[PDB]
Amino acid sequence: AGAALQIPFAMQMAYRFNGIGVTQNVLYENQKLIANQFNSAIGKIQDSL
Amino acid sequence: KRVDFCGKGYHLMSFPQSAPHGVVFLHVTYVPAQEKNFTTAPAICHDGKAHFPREGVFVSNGTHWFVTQRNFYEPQIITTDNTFVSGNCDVVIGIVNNTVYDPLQPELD
Ligand SMILES: *[C@@H]1O[C@H](CO)[C@@H](O[C@@H]2O[C@H](CO)[C@@H](O)[C@H](O)[C@H]2NC(C)=O)[C@H](O)[C@H]1NC(C)=O
Ligand SMILES: *[C@@H]1O[C@H](CO)[C@@H](O[C@@H]2O[C@H](CO)[C@@H](O)[C@H](O)[C@H]2NC(C)=O)[C@H](O)[C@H]1NC(C)=O
Ligand SMILES: *[C@@H]1O[C@H](CO)[C@@H](O)[C@H](O)[C@H]1NC(C)=O
Repeated sequence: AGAALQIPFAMQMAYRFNGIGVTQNVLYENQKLIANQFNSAIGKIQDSL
Repeated sequence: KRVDFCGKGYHLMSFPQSAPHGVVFLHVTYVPAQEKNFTTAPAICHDGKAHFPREGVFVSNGTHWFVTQRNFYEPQIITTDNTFVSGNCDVVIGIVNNTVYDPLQPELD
């Protein structure tokens, strides 16, 4: 939209969860599981492709 | 609400005009500028209870803390009206100690 404004990734994901309805507390209480799941999925897509 | 559909930025309104064999849209858009840099924090725990903001973000100018909206800078003091509590500050990362004002005690005295 305009210029580039820095933002830490965790709070960006919190905003993204807040956008779809789930409150931002869930991400902050479940960060490690989300990171592990994302890493596993991005590894799986490698072999799938 | 779809990004960059009509206009470049945040869309406000549009005005149509005719042409020889077509249409011309005048889009009005809102663009931020004059930015500033601040230090943030995910949540603030007072008396062992972690508080998160309802709509906004924690900012700090170096000494104090405020809650401000994302798309503009108008600071407000941290109270129990614009923050909500869930759990305790043991597992969340980035927690910073501070104090949370409440109006009930000053008003009752
Ligand atoms: C950060 O912001 C706070 C609040 O705006 C500043 O504190 C104020 O400073 C002025 C400067 O003399 C005082 O007159 C006010 O009484 C202060 N208010 C409070 C609530 O502390 C603070 O100075 C700012 N920090 C810096 C480094 O400028
Ligand atoms: C916020 O306050 C708590 C409690 O006052 C701090 O927790 C203590 O931190 C000290 C410093 O390392 C430890 O020695 C203690 O064992 C901690 N627990 C207690 C019960 O005192 C915490 O460090 C503070 N956090 C910040 C960022 O200042
Ligand atoms: C805020 O400070 C950081 C730290 O150097 C700097 O990189 C950034 O450009 C500053 N913000 C602006 C708007 O210049």
